[PDB]
Amino acid sequence: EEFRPEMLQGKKVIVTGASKGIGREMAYHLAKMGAHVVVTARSKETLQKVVSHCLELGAASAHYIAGTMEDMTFAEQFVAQAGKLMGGLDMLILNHITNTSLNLFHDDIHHVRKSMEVNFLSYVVLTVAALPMLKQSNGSIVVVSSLAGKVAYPMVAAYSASKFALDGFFSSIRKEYSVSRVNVSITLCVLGLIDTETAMKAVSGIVHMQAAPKEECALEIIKGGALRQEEVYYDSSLWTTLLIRNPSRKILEFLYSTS
Amino acid sequence: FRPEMLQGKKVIVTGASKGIGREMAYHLAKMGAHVVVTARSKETLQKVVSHCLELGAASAHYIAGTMEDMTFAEQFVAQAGKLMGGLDMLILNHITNTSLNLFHDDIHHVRKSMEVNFLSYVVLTVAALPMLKQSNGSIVVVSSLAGKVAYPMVAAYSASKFALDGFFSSIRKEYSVSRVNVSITLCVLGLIDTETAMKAVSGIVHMQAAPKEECALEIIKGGALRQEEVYYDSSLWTTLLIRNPSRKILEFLYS
Ligand SMILES: NC(=O)C1=CN([C@@H]2O[C@H](COP(=O)(O)OP(=O)(O)OC[C@H]3O[C@@H](n4cnc5c(N)ncnc54)[C@H](OP(=O)(O)O)[C@@H]3O)[C@@H](O)[C@H]2O)C=CC1
Ligand SMILES: NC(=O)C1=CN([C@@H]2O[C@H](COP(=O)(O)OP(=O)(O)OC[C@H]3O[C@@H](n4cnc5c(N)ncnc54)[C@H](OP(=O)(O)O)[C@@H]3O)[C@@H](O)[C@H]2O)C=CC1
Ligand SMILES: C[C@H](NC1=NC(=O)[C@](C)(C(C)(C)O)S1)c1ccc(F)cc1
Ligand SMILES: C[C@H](NC1=NC(=O)[C@](C)(C(C)(C)O)S1)c1ccc(F)cc1
Repeated sequence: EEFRPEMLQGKKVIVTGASKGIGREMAYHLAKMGAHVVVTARSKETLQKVVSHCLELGAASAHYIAGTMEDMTFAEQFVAQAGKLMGGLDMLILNHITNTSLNLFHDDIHHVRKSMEVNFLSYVVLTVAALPMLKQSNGSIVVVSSLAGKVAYPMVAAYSASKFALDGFFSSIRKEYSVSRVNVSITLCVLGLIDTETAMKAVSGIVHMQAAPKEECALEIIKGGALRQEEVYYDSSLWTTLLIRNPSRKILEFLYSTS
Repeated sequence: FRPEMLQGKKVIVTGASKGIGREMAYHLAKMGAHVVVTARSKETLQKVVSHCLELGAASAHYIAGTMEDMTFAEQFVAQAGKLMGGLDMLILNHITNTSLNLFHDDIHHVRKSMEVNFLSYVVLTVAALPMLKQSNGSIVVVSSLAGKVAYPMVAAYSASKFALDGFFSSIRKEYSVSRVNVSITLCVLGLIDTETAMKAVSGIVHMQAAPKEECALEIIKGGALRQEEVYYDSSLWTTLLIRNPSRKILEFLYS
């Protein structure tokens, strides 16, 4: 069962937070791979500029729908109109995130909430919406996450708390769907340090560490989402890909799959 | 662990009207400590307070109010503190009422789980810290299996629980570096006795439940012993598997 770029040729894929960084990269790969793609963010021409670039690369469609993921209702009707546009949904790629920097937690609950709303809560809203379509297409879901979403790490509390939330939620939903005969794929991506303009500015000269390529990360998340893989791991450290895997949990879950 | 640690200690106990929250209250009382329990049901908070104000507690008060309200939680530590002239232990243990069900479109419960179960815990903490730094006190977040492993029918519940982990486990690290001598103990509990759970897993889940009594105590001990985490559950398999070695190792690698 090998991945084929040709696999994503007629698929109507949505990609959130595709204005820049990873998001944008996934947008291009999927574009060049000739497929209907809808990018969303909060940037007039920043999007207007990637849509153009997509069509050129060899898309098959390309639009955009600006709106902050803070307004749950935007995500509400976003999926709506993004669907009343491609005609159904074949693979949602939630990936957007409220911008965050490195800081020790003090009293910024507003920012704790923002994250826990944008980074997580909106991902549910987007899913609920896209589900019907997805169920009907046997779509795949891809929730981009971080190492911080698997391991405790200082200076990124509110951030990590949200990515952890996505695991606790999507992995559980995955299980319900499993037994609920629903044939909708659900991929979770734990990413290591990626060379985005965002990270390489929010951590450069601060939280010491080396990053991995951007585009190589985007397509990887893709082969993973497409192959209906459970989770995808992508980090430039061998020994990390080695440890980040927790089989104790896999077993405990299995053992508990009979109760 | 010696009970001569809790005696005369100022301890808060959210979710203390019934269930594990309540029992913890009694122990803190029999152990002659100062307690301020909360929840929503005034009537119930009355009954435990006196019961506590007779089990040996050096002081026992209650303050009803919904943790869905953020300024309430915020105003809760201030009064709870003045009531006992300072704070020693903060025990977040309250959860928004739920049940077993696949997920569908009730984001209201999804949004509320992360409000009551998670967001309020940060509120309670940020406002209780000063007094906690004021006595090298502790914090005790109560989680559960679903908070370490993914389980169906509790997606919402689990999401909030994983949040607590990512957050506090992340905060604790920031702490040991910030010269913040306040401990943070995450409790990972299996199935517990309490009716407000037992009555929800009626014929749907199979596992011999552990007793509130013991579970309640164990948690307190762990917090008193400043233990990063308390693993309590009847089943033997869990206590072993539930622990995460790779995460421990993967983490020790940054520090
Ligand atoms: N970069 C890294 O090192 C790592 C990244 N990750 C994961 O990668 C994914 C994306 O990160 P990355 O692409 O590098 O980061 P970027 O900051 O470069 O991209 C953020 C994207 O989010 C969009 N966005 C921000 N706020 C909102 C909002 N309110 N509504 C809609 N869109 C919004 C942005 O557009 P705009 O703000 O203009 O609306 C933009 O296109 C996340 O899921 C993240 O957790 C994980 C580990 C490491
Ligand atoms: N019993 C079990 O098997 C398990 C329980 N746990 C953990 O133990 C803890 C609680 O124990 P549990 O046995 O479930 O206790 P209960 O189910 O009996 O309920 C605990 C409390 O929640 C309170 N509560 C509900 N809504 C609110 C609110 N908005 N604000 C304040 N309090 C509220 C209730 O009082 P009121 O409604 O009057 O406010 C009551 O005191 C939770 O953190 C749970 O996550 C973990 C694993 C298993
Ligand atoms: C978006 C990016 N996500 C990351 N998540 C992680 O686990 C990495 C690899 C770390 C380095 C934090 O270990 S970086 C991020 C960058 C800065 C910030 F303040 C919060 C988050
Ligand atoms: C609050 C209580 N916590 C539990 N936490 C878990 O992980 C247990 C042990 C499992 C699910 C695995 O049996 S039960 C709970 C009670 C009712 C409900 F509908 C969902 C959760």
